Amino acid sequence: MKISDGNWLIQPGLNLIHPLQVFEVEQQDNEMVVYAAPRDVRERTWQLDTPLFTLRFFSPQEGIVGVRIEHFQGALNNGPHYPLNILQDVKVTIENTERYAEFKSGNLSARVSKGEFWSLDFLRNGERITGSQVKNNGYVQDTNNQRNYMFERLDLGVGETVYGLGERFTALVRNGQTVETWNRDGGTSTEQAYKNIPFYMTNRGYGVLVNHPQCVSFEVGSEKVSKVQFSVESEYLEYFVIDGPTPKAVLDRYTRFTGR
Amino acid sequence: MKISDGNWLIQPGLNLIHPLQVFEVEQQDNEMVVYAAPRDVRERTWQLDTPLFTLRFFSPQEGIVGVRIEHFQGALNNGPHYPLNILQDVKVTIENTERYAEFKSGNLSARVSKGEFWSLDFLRNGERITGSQVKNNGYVQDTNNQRNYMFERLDLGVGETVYGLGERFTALVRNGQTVETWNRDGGTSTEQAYKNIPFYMTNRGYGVLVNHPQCVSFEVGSEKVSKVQFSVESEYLEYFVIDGPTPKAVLDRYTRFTGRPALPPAWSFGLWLTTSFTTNYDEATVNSFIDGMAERNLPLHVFHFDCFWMKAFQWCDFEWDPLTFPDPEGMIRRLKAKGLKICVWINPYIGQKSPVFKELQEKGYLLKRPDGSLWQWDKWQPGLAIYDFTNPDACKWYADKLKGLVAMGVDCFKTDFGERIPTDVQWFDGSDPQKMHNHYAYIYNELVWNVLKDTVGEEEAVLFARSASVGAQKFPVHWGGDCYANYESMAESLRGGLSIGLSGFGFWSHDIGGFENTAPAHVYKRWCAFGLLSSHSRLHGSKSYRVPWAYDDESCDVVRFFTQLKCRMMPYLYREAARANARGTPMMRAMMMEFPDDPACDYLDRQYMLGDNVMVAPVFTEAGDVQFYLPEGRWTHLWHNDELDGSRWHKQQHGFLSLPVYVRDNTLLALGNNDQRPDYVWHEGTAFHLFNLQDGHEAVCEVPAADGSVIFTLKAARTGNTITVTGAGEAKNWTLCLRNVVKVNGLQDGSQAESEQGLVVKPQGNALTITLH
Amino acid sequence: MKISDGNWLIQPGLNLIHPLQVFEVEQQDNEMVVYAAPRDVRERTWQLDTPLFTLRFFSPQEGIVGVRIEHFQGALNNGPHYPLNILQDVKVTIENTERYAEFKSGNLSARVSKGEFWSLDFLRNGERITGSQVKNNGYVQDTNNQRNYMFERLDLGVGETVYGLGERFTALVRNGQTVETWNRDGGTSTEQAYKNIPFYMTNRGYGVLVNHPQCVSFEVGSEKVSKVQFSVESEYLEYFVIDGPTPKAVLDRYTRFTGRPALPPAWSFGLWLTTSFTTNYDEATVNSFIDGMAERNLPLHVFHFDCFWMKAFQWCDFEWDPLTFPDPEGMIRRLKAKGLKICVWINPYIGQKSPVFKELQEKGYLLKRPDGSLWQWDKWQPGLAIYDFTNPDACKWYADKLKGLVAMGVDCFKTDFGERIPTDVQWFDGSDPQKMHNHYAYIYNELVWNVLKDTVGEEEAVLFARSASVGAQKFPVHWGGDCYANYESMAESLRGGLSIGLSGFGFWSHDIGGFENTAPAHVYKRWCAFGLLSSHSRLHGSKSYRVPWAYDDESCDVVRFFTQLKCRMMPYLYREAARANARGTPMMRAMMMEFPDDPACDYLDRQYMLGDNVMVAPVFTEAGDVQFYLPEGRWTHLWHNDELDGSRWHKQQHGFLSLPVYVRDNTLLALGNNDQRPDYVWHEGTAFHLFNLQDGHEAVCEVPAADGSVIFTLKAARTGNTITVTGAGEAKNWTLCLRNVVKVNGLQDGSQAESEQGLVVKPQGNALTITLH
Repeated sequence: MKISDGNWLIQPGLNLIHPLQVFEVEQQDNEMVVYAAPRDVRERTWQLDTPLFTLRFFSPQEGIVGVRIEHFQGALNNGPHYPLNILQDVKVTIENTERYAEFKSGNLSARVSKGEFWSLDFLRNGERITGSQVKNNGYVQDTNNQRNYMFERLDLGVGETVYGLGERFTALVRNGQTVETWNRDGGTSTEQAYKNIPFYMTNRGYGVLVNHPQCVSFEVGSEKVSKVQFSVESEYLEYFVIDGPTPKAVLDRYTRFTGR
Repeated sequence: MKISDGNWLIQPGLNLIHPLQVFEVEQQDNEMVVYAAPRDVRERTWQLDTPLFTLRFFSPQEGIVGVRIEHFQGALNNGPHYPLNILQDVKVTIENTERYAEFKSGNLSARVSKGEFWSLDFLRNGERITGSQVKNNGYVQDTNNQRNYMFERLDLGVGETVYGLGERFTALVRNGQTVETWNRDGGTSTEQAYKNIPFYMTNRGYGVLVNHPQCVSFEVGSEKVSKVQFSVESEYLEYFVIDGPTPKAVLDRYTRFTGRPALPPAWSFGLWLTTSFTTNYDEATVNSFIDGMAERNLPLHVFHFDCFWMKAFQWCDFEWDPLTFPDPEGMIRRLKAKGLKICVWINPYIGQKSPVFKELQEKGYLLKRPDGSLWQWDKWQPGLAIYDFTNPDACKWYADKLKGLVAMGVDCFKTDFGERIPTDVQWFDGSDPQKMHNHYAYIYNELVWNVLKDTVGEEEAVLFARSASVGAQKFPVHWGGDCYANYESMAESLRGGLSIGLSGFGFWSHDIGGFENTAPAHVYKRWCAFGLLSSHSRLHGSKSYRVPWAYDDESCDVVRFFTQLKCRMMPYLYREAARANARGTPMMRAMMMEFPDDPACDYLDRQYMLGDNVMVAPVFTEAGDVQFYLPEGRWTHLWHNDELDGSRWHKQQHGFLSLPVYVRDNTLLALGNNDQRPDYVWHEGTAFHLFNLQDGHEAVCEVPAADGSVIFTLKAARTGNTITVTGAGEAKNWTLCLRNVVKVNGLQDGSQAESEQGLVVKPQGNALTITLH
Repeated sequence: MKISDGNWLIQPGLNLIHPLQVFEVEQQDNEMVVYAAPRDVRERTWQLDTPLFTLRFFSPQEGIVGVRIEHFQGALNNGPHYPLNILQDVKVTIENTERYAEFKSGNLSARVSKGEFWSLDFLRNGERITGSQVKNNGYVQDTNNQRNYMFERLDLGVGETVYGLGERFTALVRNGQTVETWNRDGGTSTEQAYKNIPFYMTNRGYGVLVNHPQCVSFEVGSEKVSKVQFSVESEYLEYFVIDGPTPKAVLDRYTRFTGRPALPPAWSFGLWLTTSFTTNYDEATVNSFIDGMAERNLPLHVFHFDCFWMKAFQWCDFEWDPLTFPDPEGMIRRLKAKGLKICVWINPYIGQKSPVFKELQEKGYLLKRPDGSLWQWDKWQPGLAIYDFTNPDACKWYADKLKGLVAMGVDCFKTDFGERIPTDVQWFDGSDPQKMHNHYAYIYNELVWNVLKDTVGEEEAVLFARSASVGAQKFPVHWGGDCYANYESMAESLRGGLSIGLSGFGFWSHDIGGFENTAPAHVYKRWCAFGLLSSHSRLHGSKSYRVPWAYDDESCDVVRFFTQLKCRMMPYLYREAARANARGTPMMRAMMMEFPDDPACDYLDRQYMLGDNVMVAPVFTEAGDVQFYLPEGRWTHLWHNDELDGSRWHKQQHGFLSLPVYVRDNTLLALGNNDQRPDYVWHEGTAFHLFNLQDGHEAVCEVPAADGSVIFTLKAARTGNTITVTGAGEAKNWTLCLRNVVKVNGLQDGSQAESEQGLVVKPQGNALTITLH
């Protein structure tokens, strides 16, 4: 789903807001909540007449970090939900310092930078395997059709190739392709797939599950060439980063999480 | 809403039908029904394939005539409706003649002409005060948007000016304007209004209330230059014409009809001071201000905690910010011990970030859309939702938070917001969303009022309310909202205040020195004078503090002078306050309401009567030039004691410790002996002041008890050169000052002493006769 | 047009950009150009990918500053344009400094603040009289309709009221009202106007013309309460600030700039009588009226033939109905031999039934649609088409027809209609249809006026014109259109006439007795007094005759009395009319224009000044009750000779031969000795009248010749109890009444006789001195 129009502009009729500044961090047992403003809210005068994102970091399994980014909590949100194996007591570490809010499960953490330069990073023993740069996630208000979406873009590094997203018949490596995760009867000869799964993995040894059984619209280095973009029509976005650090070890965690 | 297109044409796609011929009249016990055809139907061949209007005339109160004109009765007509006081038993006359069908209540009748020349006339003792000419009412079928409307246009005579319609900030006199009665959060500088009332009145001594809580579209000489047109999206139209025949008499009936302003506690009349809004504040800022006032001998009676008593983005979840205010109860106790009353900011919305939001969503206490999801937007707070006050459990929950704060020492509430209520929703009780928009402000304020009534008691209940709707005058103190720190906005605030009093509200405050922006000292000084000469006086700001020393030293002298003054005028002021409760006569009165026969007062909007006897003209310039008109009589400055002849305009210049504050002649005025506080024994130590008693006149002065009743009545009657002073009731240790009278021939039953304002007389044995030189 | 949604929000679908920071200031000879960014562009990184406004300040006349704010310059910007008088060599000053860019003409300057805090201020010798605050001007992109606009809001101070905007019939003072300048045929009873002019002035002594002939949407304190907002569908906005500092000086520059009222011939100041509209008339009816006037000794000067001088449904074809008017030339000679001038109705449309329509269609002289077919509808005439006055041959054809009527004895034309000009059309000259709509009224009246100028001569040219646009004031007599026969409509007409004089027009008439409906005698009688104390006086109606005997016997006396009076006032009146031509000072002046320093005059709209010296207050009630305000001075009733102290309101009762007509003090007024006609030798038999000459004052009276130049000046100067009287120029057999002065001490160079009005002096020897007792 096209959101930007090149580097400089945005698709006509789209109003974007982004999480840009940590306003508050709150540890809720073994989950970390980050409240994040779409503008500078350091002064009281700006602490009103603004949207606000609520981000929740949690861990359903060792070495999987779940990220929920949320706009309005008042929407309906009915099932079904994916058949996920979720533990309530995975051992995690939460570090809330002046500079960072870091949530860690096994060797994998999510870290949000406080202050002027927002950053969301996923680290494997303190080395960055991917992340979301400022303004690369948030809420899309589509003024043409009155629809609203949440979206993320996770970085791709040099030489990083993307695989999966179900049983597809286009080129094996996904970089360059758009994919809609929506089951169709289209044979084996087109971009359509009978068997869609909103999970991908890379040759950098992590994987990601976008936690949304509706259509998820993936722009796999097809909109921003060095990022995997996903968007979904929803008041919240939830996705899981799944550590490896090999493809086999990602699949091990992914099938522990979703079914053997 | 535009209906005609000039004199000759109709707006494209509008089809109109009007009542044009009386077909039948029927008296139904104490009501009159006129069936009216939109065409000639004398012949049976035309007594079919035509619409018919049904007009019903009735009286809910003496001298109020109700007019209900209906097209289809089959519409849903859901509530809420206005909290009207309707009597079943009002005595009326109905005459159904050959020529006319006539419905009369008190001095006021509605007459419809039968036969070829239809006419709907409103008569006072058989004289036409207004009315609807043929084709000036009826049904509009709007073929462009598939909506249907009922409308009326009531005539305006030569020199007839229109007032009211709520707290509005445009030109005082409404002739020329379009007004939509629809509450909005639009500031004080636009045509929008937080406080809409579909009631207007004219200088001809009648009012009219258009009995529709949804949006009424008034074209006040703005479509048809000599009629007030009103239209409403509805299958019926209902309105009340309310007889006077003075503005005060109109208001008396209107507030009998829709609700009397409650008498606020004497203490509310003192000086209020606020934290200000997005400024910084904790216990020590607060104490720093209370002490800063006391150090400077600046009386202070009420302190207000604004929005940041709660955690940001969690507004109106009622939880004290624990890092700013670690011990709320203790803090209130300390602040109250130095004699202060405490107010805290509240509103009827809540932001998603509050832990309490999820509680409220689970319980179904928040306003939902038709599909069952929450109504939410990002204005004011993120994921903001609205308390559904149609849900009885929701009301109890919110009322319980309030009882919670009261129990802890909170005396009163600023009921902010309440205007941007959405219509694309489903209320708990299934009300019509179009009527709920405005009625919400009433339900909200009523609930808060009732908490105070049930805890601190009725006599102690007071609010500081931003929005209002018909009936809300019962839950007093309304303030003029988010004004700016300059003279034009000071002026517009005043038009707002004059207007709200013309729409049924007895008490009115505004933000001294302006809410938004920081006033130059000179503006702050002028506004203080105005502020402390209004029913309620509050120092409050958006981005900066309103302590006088934030401006300059002289500012403290201004605050002290006029705070002292106001405390001293309390025996007069509180008696004028009982009148608002009794008669709906506002304390701050437009010149035309106090002097309705004087053609020079029609347009005055930069000056006012503060109660019956004192004219105040705030100074809206730095240099202090001010022009003001004085009605007939010889007026006396309240403290300068200089005199002016009236029936003319005057021009003066005043420093910051001064402004025109003139007393009418034939006036007897009670000042008090406490200049520190507004709530005291007014009937003890009282100093009376007699101003220019004319041969054959009586000046009467009623000093009130704490509950507003008259405890003591002093009268001074002049007959020749003899003035007989008679007291009645309870008063101790009082004096009487003959203003501008240096020497006297004789005195009976009192001693005299000289002062630079005039002779001071102390009574001893009652008769007190003073024979002038 | 609504831009903001209250103080905080903007209308949905609107995107706005404002000049917020000066980027560069460039002086271009006598013009100052400011480039202004819609955001901070102090840094190169922000000097791209942004809109930029270009503001150009220039001066077409001394004390007029032009302000042109542009967005894109590549729009077509086709004419027509207003007929502005633009000088190239006005002495200006341009100062470009660190803090300010300032452009000055005469006493008026525009000043832009550089740096962080944008401001546009209009200064009069360095004091702010108005201006534009940041974000109160710019570009509106309406994404709902894809229309684009330019806007401005100019500040209003405390107590500043707004007037003008054309002949409008709503409240006189504009505050609170929306006005769109778009000519319409709407009658006199609505917000619509036949004569729109996007020029307003205020009681602060400046005016503003918004230089756009297409619709200008004004919100006069109706969106922002302390601002006049004007917006226009354009890529640039241009407006002129016009210095005073008094209303009359504003109007002097305004009319120098857009056109001086021409000086009508003296005869047009007489009484006009009409055929009426849809009554019957042939030659016999016309003569019966005219002889009926003569028999009752009612002078009559002009006779008007309305629409049915032509055949029904052929209107605008200039052919005399041969069955109603078999010998037009011969009829007209007879009328002229009875002392009459002749006017006939015309308009700029033609119905399809006329044998002439086909000739005009074949020649291409009618307004066409873009496909080439004729624009037609059935309003007014069946298959009506419009003469396309951008086609030079069509102008000639219509001008030749009019020359034909003049050659037949017609003296002037009633230029009716001209307002409903459609925009879905292609003009012959390729004009912007949005600009032609209003400008058509100007081109139309110009063509007719030029015909008169080229036949009867400029000095003889007069019209009776219904519509108007900027500059059409050069083509006098404008009449107020289709009013109703009731007091409310009489009052609304007066508001229109006061407004038109406030908008640059010097002369103004209205239908005595109302147009539509038949006035009860009382109404007709009051209106007769009003019409004959207006610059131009015409008896005209829709469905009934307007001859006085048709109302009652007394109506004949009223017409007689007031016609005689007006003819006797001509020496005074014609001089005041010269003042309209020379300075654009209208004859009928709002109280506020004549007494700009009097705060009691701001809203006065039921009375007026007729010339410099006489206040007239029409009576608007059957019983004859009237209230009016008199400014400072001792005033004397023109014929009752009773005196009143000024600077206050008065209440009186007048019978039908009377109304308040009051002459200010220190006045020397000339009355003529012919009460049968307006056009006579004013300077012979002149009866001068001196009213309350105060010690230290001089009174001056200038008697005009027929061409408006002064032929004689008389002065009376009082030093102690000595009044010296000196006359200069040409005058014979004149006299001097010392009003309300029964007895003098002494008289040098004169004889003295008695009168009811006071001592009457006849001079001889000249030096003429009088000593008071």
